Amino acid sequence: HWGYGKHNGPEHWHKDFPIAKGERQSPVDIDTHTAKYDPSLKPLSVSYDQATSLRILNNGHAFNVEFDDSQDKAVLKGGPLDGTYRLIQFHFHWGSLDGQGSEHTVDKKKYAAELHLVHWNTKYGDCGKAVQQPDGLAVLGIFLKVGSAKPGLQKVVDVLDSIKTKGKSADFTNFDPRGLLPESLDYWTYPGSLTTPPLLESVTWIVLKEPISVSSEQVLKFRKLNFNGEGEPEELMVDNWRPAQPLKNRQIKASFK
Ligand SMILES: N=Nc1ccc(S(N)(=O)=O)cc1
Ligand SMILES: [Zn+2]
Repeated sequence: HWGYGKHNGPEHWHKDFPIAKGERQSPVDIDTHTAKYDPSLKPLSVSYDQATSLRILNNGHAFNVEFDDSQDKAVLKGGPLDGTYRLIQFHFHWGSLDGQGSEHTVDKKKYAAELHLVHWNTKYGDCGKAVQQPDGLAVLGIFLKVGSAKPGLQKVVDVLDSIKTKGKSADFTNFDPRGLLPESLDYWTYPGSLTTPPLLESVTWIVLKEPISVSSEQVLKFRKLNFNGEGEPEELMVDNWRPAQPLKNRQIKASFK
């Protein structure tokens, strides 16, 4: 099945998922000179005060921190969004080296990693129904660069030894995702897709301009995870990013002048 290797990676995905060559695929390169400030964008509201984390899971492609989304507890509103989007999970994409790992790029610059906070539109009742709609999901993307440690990330980093291999999970309650945000909420936005199979074209992307800084030691611990299951030959979980896809008939809008 699909992955990030030579034999099952992004260049192969179109065979099982023909939408891979579609009209609104993600990620994309953000050309900062071509992105236009949009005054019609309303203020972006990240309301994570009552977020209730449950569990962390190695799914063989990345690790997901999962949230209780049975009520409006952690939500994203405003900006390009109509209505309320509920946080369901976050995960990261990262590289084998500090010079690659992000999915989105900014004037062709690749960051060391990218955080995706995944939200679904509550008008569709559940995330499974939402992902079948053009305005079903909103993903908040945050770049990671290597520098100073991110204190709010360390609790994630410390649990990774317990979920080394595919299918392993651990309790992960009382994690505050507000500790992963940068100071500024300036962003770019465009209509796109999931960046992994099934590549469904159901995502409003909101990509923050300001990266967060994480330490070399923090990212090195991401790179000790395994794509493989327990007892199987070790394949380090690195370079789990899809490269930039054609922008086609899309405009990237900026929230800032
Ligand atoms: N669980 N399905 C998915 C959710 C988010 C993404 S991404 N990478 O586009 O944020 C991919 C798949
Ligand atoms: Zn992602």
